This record gives sequence, structure tokens and C-alpha cells, in this order.
Amino acid sequence: DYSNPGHHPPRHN
Amino acid sequence: CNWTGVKCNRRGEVSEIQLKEKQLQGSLLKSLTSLTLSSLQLTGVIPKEIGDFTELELLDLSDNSLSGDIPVEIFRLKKLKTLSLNTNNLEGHIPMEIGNLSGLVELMLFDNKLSGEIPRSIGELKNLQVLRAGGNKNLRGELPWEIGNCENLVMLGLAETSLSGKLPASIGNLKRVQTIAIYTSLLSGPIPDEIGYCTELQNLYLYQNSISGSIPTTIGGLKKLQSLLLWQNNLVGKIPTELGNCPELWLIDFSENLLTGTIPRSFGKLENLQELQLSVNQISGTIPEELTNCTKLTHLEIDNNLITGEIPSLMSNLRSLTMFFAWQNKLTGNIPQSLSQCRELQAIDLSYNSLSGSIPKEIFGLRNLTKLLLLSNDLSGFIPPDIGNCTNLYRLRLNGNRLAGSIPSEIGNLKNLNFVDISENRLVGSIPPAISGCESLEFLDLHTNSLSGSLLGTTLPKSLKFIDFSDNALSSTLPPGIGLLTELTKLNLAKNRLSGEIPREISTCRSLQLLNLGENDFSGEIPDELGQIPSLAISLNLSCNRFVGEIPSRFSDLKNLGVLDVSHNQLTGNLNVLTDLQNLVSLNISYNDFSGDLPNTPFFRRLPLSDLASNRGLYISNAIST
Ligand SMILES: *[C@@H]1O[C@H](CO)[C@@H](O[C@@H]2O[C@H](CO)[C@@H](O)[C@H](O)[C@H]2NC(C)=O)[C@H](O)[C@H]1NC(C)=O
Ligand SMILES: *[C@@H]1O[C@H](CO)[C@@H](O)[C@H](O)[C@H]1NC(C)=O
Ligand SMILES: *[C@@H]1O[C@H](CO)[C@@H](O)[C@H](O)[C@H]1NC(C)=O
Repeated sequence: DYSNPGHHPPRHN
Repeated sequence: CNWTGVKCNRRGEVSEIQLKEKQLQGSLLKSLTSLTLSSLQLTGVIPKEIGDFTELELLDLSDNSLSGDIPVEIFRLKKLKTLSLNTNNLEGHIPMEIGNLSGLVELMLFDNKLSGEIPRSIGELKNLQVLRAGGNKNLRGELPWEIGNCENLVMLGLAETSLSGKLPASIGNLKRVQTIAIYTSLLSGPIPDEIGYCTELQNLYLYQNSISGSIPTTIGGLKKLQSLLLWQNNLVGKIPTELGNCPELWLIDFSENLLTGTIPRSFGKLENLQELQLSVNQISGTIPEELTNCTKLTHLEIDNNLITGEIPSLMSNLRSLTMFFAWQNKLTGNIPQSLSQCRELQAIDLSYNSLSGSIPKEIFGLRNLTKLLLLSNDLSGFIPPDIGNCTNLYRLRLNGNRLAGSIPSEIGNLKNLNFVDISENRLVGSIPPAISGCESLEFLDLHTNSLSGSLLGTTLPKSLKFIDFSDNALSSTLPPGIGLLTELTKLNLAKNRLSGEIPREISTCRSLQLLNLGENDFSGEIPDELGQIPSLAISLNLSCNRFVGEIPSRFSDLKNLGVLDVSHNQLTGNLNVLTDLQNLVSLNISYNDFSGDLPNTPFFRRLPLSDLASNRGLYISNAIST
């Protein structure tokens, strides 16, 4: 649908 | 008259038609004021004759398969306040004649095949409230200057389009706009300072563009501002202090920019901030203490920056924090025990810093912590026995530190622990039997420590898929009970003092793709059973041991092995058993007692002559013509 708004996906180790 | 879907004017004239969810197909009286044919699976062009219903105030064709252009004639309908064309296959330009719909309020073009530019004519629509054209991949060009003329604009979104250039200063004229969403587009240049004039702005989503320059200071004058998503752009300069003046702001995401300067002290005034993401920037300074005043913060991600100093103790004041990511910074000092007062913490990642001292035991009292990632620091001391208290611990990485002493037995208490990496520390003593109690343990990496003693099949939990004990002082014999681990994929025991024969029980680990026994004291003959594990695919490393005898004939069944290293042993006989392994990329046979001839195949010819020179009798032969 085109994506809904979202934040930066968080990355961890 | 009264039939379902049909509505009538008081004079008895057909007024509205509404049809939905009837799973039709194919293509598709003038008093009509409202027409909804929606979610009908309709195909074909929009009939050009639509423009003929002079009384139409509403047209909803959305959620169909309609193709072709948006007929210019659609714009003959002067009384239209709602045009809903979204979720179709519609192509072409948005016609200039759009400016002809005087009282248009709602315009939904989103999720189509549309192209070309937003016409300069939108400026003529003075009642327009919502314009959503997003999800048109080829909608292109700059947002026209004339957009500043739609004074009733509330919601604007162009997201996932090819919209480009700078946002016009005109945007500052939209005094009623609540949401500007243009994200994952082609936008470049600076956010215009005039955006500070949009006094009703709540949500600004500019993320995933090329936006450059700095974040305008004027954004701190938007008092109704709730969410600011500007992540993954080219943004430069310092984070504006004035942001601390937006009382309603709950979400700030600046992640993945070029920002420099300091995290502003003024952020302490934001009483509503739930989520602060600064990840992947050039931010320096220390985490300011006033940030611990933000009482509602759930998510703090400051990872991948230049932040220095100590993690403040007053962090205990953030009682709702579930997620704290400061990894890959310059943080020094102890991890504060007060961090354990945030009882909701799900994930802590402090990896890749200068943190020193002991791991404070209190952190292990957190009952909801799934992820503890402390890897690559200067941490030392013991792993606290309190590690057993941490009930939901799933992923634990302590690797790359100075940790000393024994792996505490109470780790056996953790029934959800999946993944544990303690590699590269100073750990001593034995791998504790109690670890057999971690029922969920899959990945276990103890490599590069001082661990010693023997190794028991009883000691390891049978769900393990990955074991790396390499580079330790481990000794005695590889236990027969190794065969109890049938899930085990990779097993790396290398650089230990391990001894004896390889137990035939090894054969019953049927998932094993990688076996490294290298640099040990193993002796005797390589068992035939070792060739009975057809899952061996990635590597078999037997090198730097005392193995003797010949390469077992069963080795021909190693049809999936890509890498084989037997080098630096006492092995004798010839290589014929290996000649048919078509998938073997890498063969190290050097420093053995091998002898005999190898065929002139390009494979063997790729073997270094120095490798044949370190053997007894090895040479490449040429076959006879016959
Ligand atoms: C982990 O659990 C242990 C055992 O229940 C806790 O140790 C006890 O703590 C209380 C005070 O809170 C003392 O009265 C007991 O004498 C302690 N017992 C033992 C056997 O040590 C420990 O505090 C918990 N750790 C964390 C980090 O919360
Ligand atoms: C096999 O083991 C030795 C000793 O640990 C190691 O140095 C060598 O690189 C390994 N061979 C391969 C192919 O990885
Ligand atoms: C054997 O050869 C492979 C490939 O050249 C190499 O990676 C490995 O280090 C070698 N083994 C030893 C013991 O040096």
C-alpha cells in the first residue's frame, strides 16, 4: 500500500 | 426507490448509489449527487461520461483494478467535494484541469500507476484539506510552489514517490497542515526554514530521502509537534536546542544522518518524549543528565556516534525504558548499577565502547531483559552468580573483554537462554555441568579463554546447534556422549590439549556440517565412522594432531565436503580414496607421510608442490595412452 510511516529499524549485536 | 444501495432525494429522484464487496468484474439518470463503486474488482478505463453527472459531490472508485487515464472530463464536475481514486491501476499525468474543481475537499490518488508532475493548478483548490498521492512510484518533479495556496490543507502525503528537489518555502503558508508525509522519495536540498510557520504541524515525515543542510532552528517554534521522522538523509550540523520547546513531542528519529554537536540539555524539558533515535551520526559530547528527566522514555538509541563520558546514574529515573542502545561509541567508566532500577528493560546493548569495571550484579535482577550485549569493552571481574536470577535472558554476548574466573553454575537456571558468547576473555576452570540445564541453548561460544579440564556429554544440553570451545586449555578425551548432540551443526574444538581416539559415537551426530579438531593431541587412526556423516559439507579440519594410518576408505562418501585439512599429521598410504570427491574445493595434505601418485586432473595440479614436498612419496603422474 506503500508502507505506513515507520522509524529507523533498530540494530543490535 | 427503496432498493439496497440506492438512496433517494426527497423529490423521489435517485440521489446516491453505493455498491461494495460484491466481487464483480468488467467495466461499468441525472439527478445523481453521490456515486460509490468501490472494492468491486472492476476493470477497464473510467468511463469518460462520468463528467456528465453535474450534481456529483462524491465519486469513490477506490479499491478496484481500473486502468487508463483519469479522464479530463472527471474535472467537469464542479460540485465535487470528494474524489477518491486510490488503489487502482490508473496511469498518466494528473491533468491540469484538476484546478477546476472549486470545492474539492478530499483528493485520494494514492497507490496507483500515476506519473508526471503535480500540476501548478493544485494552488487553485482552496477548500482542499487532504491530498494523498503517495505510492505512485513515478510521480515526479518538485512539489509546486502553488501548494502554498491550499490554505485549508490538513494532511499532505506524497510518500514512496519520485518527488524531488527542495520543499518550497511556500510550505510555510500552510497554517492548518497537521501531517506532511513525503518519505522514501527523491527529495534533496534543505528543509526550508519557512516550515517553522506551519503552526498546526504535528507529524513531519521526511525520512529516506537525500535531504541536506541542517535541521532548521525554526522547528522549535512548532508547539503542536508530535512526531519528527527525518531518518536516512544527508542532514548536517547540530541538533537544534529549540526542539526542547515542543511540549507534545513523543518521537524523534534523526538516525542515519551526518549530525554533529551534542545531545541538547534542553531535551530534558520534553515531558512527553517516548522514543529518541539518534543512531548512526557524528554526535559527540556526553549523555546529558537532563535527559534522565524524560520520564516517559521507552526507547533510547544513541548507537554509532562519538559519545564520550560515563552513562549517568540518574538513568534510574527512567522507569519506563525498555530499550537502551548506546553501542559503538566512546563511553567509559562503569556500567551503573542504578540501570537495574529501570525494571522494564528488554534490551541493553552497550557493545563497542571503553566501559570498564565489573558487570554490576543488579542488572541480572531484571526479569524482563531478553538481550544483554556488552561485547568489545574493557569489562573485567567475575560473571556474577546473580546471572541465574535473570529469568527471561535469551541472547547474551559478553565477548571481547577481560572477564575472569569460572562460568558460574547458576547459568544453568536460565531456561530461555538461546545464544551465549563469552569468547575472548580470561575465563578459567571447567565448563560447569549445570549448563546442561539450559534447555533452549543453541549457540555456545567459549573460544579464546583459559578454560580447562575435561569435557562431558552429560555437561552439554542436547539442543545445541553450535559449539566453539577453541583456543582453550581443555583436555583428556572427546567423550562418546558427543553423539547425544544430534542437532549439532558446527563443532569447533581446535587449539586445545584434547587426547585419544576420535570416538565412533561421533557418527551419530547427523546434522554436523563442520568439525574442527585441529591443533590438539588426538592420536590413533581416523575412524571409519567419521566418513559416515554425509552432512559434512562446510569443513573437516583434522590438522596438527598425531593421527596415523591411512585416510579411511569411507572418506569417499564425503560427497558434500568442500574443505578438508589433514595436514601436519603422521598419515601414510595414498590419496586415491579422495580422487572422486567432485565438490572438494580445498585440500591440505601437507606435512604427512603420504606417498604414491595423483592424477593430472586440474584439481590435484592446483596443489602446491611444496605440499607434495613435505610428504613421503607424493607425485603427479601422467596416464598412459592406450
Ligand atoms: C538473586 O537472587 C538471590 C537469591 O534469592 C538474591 O540473594 C538474596 O538477597 C536477599 C536480599 O535481597 C538476601 O536477604 C539473601 O540473603 C540473599 N540470598 C542469597 C542466597 O544470596 C539476590 O539479591 C538476587 N540478585 C539480584 C541481582 O537481584
Ligand atoms: C585447520 O586447523 C589449523 C589449526 O587450527 C588452522 O591453523 C588452519 O587454518 C585450519 N585450516 C583451515 C582450512 O581452516
Ligand atoms: C591448509 O591449506 C589451507 C588452504 O591453503 C589453509 O587455509 C590452511 O591454513 C592450511 N592448514 C594449515 C595447518 O596451515
